[PDB]
Amino acid sequence: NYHSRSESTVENFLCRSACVFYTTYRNHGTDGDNFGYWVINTRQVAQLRRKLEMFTYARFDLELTFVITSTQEQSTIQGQDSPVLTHQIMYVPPGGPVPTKVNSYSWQTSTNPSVFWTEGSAPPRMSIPFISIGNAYSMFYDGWAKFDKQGTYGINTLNNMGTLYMRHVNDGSPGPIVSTVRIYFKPKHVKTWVPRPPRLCQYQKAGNVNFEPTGVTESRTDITTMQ
Amino acid sequence: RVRSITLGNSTITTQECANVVVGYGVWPTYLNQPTQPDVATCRFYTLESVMWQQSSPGWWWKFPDALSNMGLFGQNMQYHYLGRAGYTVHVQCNASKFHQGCLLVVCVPEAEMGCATLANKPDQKSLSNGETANMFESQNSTGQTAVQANVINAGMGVGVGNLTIFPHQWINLRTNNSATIVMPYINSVPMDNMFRHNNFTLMIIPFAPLSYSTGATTYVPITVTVAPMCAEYNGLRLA
Amino acid sequence: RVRSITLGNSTITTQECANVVVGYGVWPTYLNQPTQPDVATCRFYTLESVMWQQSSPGWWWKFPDALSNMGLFGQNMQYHYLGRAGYTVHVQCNASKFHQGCLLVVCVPEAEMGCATLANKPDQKSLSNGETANMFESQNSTGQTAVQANVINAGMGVGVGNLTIFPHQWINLRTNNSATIVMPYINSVPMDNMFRHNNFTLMIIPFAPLSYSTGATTYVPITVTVAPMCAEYNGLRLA
Amino acid sequence: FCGSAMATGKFLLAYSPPGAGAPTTRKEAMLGTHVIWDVGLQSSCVLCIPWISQTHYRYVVVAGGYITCWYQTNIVVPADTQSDCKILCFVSACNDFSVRMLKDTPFIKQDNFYQ
Repeated sequence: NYHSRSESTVENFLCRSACVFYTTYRNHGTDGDNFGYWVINTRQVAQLRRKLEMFTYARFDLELTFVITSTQEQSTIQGQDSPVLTHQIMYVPPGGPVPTKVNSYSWQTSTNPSVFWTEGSAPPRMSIPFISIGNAYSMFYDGWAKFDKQGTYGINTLNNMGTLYMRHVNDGSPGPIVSTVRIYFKPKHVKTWVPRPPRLCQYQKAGNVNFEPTGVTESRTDITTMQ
Repeated sequence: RVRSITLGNSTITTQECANVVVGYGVWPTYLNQPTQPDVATCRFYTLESVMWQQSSPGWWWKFPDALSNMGLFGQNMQYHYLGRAGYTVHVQCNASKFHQGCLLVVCVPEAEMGCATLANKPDQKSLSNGETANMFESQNSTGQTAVQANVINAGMGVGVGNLTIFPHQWINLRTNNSATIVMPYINSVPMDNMFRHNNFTLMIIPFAPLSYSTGATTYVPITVTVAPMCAEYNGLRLA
Repeated sequence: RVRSITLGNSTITTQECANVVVGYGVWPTYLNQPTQPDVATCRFYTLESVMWQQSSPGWWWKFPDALSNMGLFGQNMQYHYLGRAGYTVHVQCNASKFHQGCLLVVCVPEAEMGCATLANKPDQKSLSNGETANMFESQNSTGQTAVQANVINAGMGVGVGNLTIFPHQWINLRTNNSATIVMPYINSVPMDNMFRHNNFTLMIIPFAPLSYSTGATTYVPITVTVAPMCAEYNGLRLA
Repeated sequence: FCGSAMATGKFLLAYSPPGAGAPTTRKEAMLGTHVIWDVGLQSSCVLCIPWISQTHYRYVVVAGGYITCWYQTNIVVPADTQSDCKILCFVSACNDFSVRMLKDTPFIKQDNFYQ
């Protein structure tokens, strides 16, 4: 017989849709900083980072779902009557042009994937393939990007998965509107190699493995005690 | 009985009843510019022995850096741009029947180690001294660019007791005295710059402290002998 | 037509109608401690060209000393105690149809050269400068430890016109421009210390002086390219 | 090895080919031809020195090579002993050994007849 190990599998263990980032962007602003952005990383949410770092090399597709909700703000503008709000979620592949302004040329997205979503419909969804000149993402890198520089330890350009950019296509009304994107992340077709011990010490930095040393477990009163 | 093994102009001695741990069940092979092999590098490089004492924490070696100055294969790391090799690590331990202690001999692929200072990166010297072993400490390490080499976290922010997930061997002096681990080439790319990437490190952590009867030798020599296997490199052809 | 020859990572250009003089009718082979071969040394080592002028006497190279600093095979001369190799010497000559001159390209086995001072021995520098050619003189040489490098006696106390007894080639610019000589290993012992014994020397002696039309290039480059063949060495095994 | 049965330890029996020069450190010995002679595993080590010369025969009189032994590990014993261990060396010829030109040995000498 034997009990089923179906949901213990790496696919079921890791292919779980979780929120990894949320940002708010305005509809009007002083500068062009009316856009949200997120460099796609797996080392910013502790639960997902621990689950992925239980293995050494992984290879998966990124399924991203965006939950965009808009809120009208304060007051002092009357007769708002805003039409429906359209959002653009532009994905910038590795090595692609990166916007610095809400109306940058990169938003014209000649080759950057972009999804335009009107509010009230189902949340937008896009899937990023395995994008790496290497053969697998490496959660751990015991080496230097440049051996000359000490600060390049553990950094390799093979784990860069691109950047997501979010903005308002139309303002709708002359009054303030702030939208939250709430990106939901879900690996698909996951293959993992070289399993590793779970991270014991709490994480400190996203780009580091540094740790304050911690006890192996919780203490008890006596070696023969039971409670 | 006694098994004699000869690679190149090097000969070592091994017991017939010696258990060999083969990596992840994978025997090193070639990737079958055309890659160029070097069988002359397939030698036994016996590192300087480390003295195991009653109060000795573990050691580690990072082997691309460890064999970086070991004659051949060191000249090849310096010479070729791309390189690939599997390794046979054989850890011996010379002790009498009046000596105690247990050792965890584990080879850790991609042992990215943290720093004593959180907002800092360990420097090249702290991570790997080359053929000289780097020692753990029983307490927290202090240093601007030093590795956090506390034994309990194995320098990696994990539990040292959980290190058995990696290809390991237990050296119980009352049972064993040697550890043979055959590590294949493990990487996310077919071949990598060897001078700037330690593919795995060897950790020899005494889980049970060394002990001995009165009059017996205080220290126990631990000898690490490494034999590169199926080493192949970039290749320089066409112009 | 044009024949392209590639050994290792070196490629040279040769005419299809190029005559090859094979030593004494013997093609280099191995001697079929076990001798160790090195096929990586089988490369084209192109020496620096020598400018052939209207008033230029000959040159010579002693090839164990000539290739002593040519990367590989030079490291092998420095490394191995005993060594053996045959050589393919290819002497090119770049000239137009308005240039004149004839060259004797001869490889002389055991060219023990005399000294300018009778009660003296030539020093190492005078006998062979390595990859740099040593030049003959049209008159007697003066020096306490200098080679008697007068052209007529070829440095050996013989007639320079009789040098054709050795494996030679004639480069008549109106007929030829290249000389290929395949010299086997010639010695009285199966294998010898290469760092202290020049098995043969290459002499390039212009028997007819270079001449050229007005406006033509005054000098004619002479290029020597050497390919060691069937090189094998001592071997380090057993202990 | 003429030490105790409970004694354990390792040695580097390194051989240097002629012209190389004797090694000065443990690392140089290990990087050449060597064996790890483990005392605990075996109390004897037979090392066959090869024939490396440019001629078929060489002169008996005055290169040849070097044998050097190195402390890979210290000798480990039940920690109660006082005196030190010893190593005995043996030399022999192999089946391919030959001698050519008979002469007078340089060892025995007489001024005249003994009687």
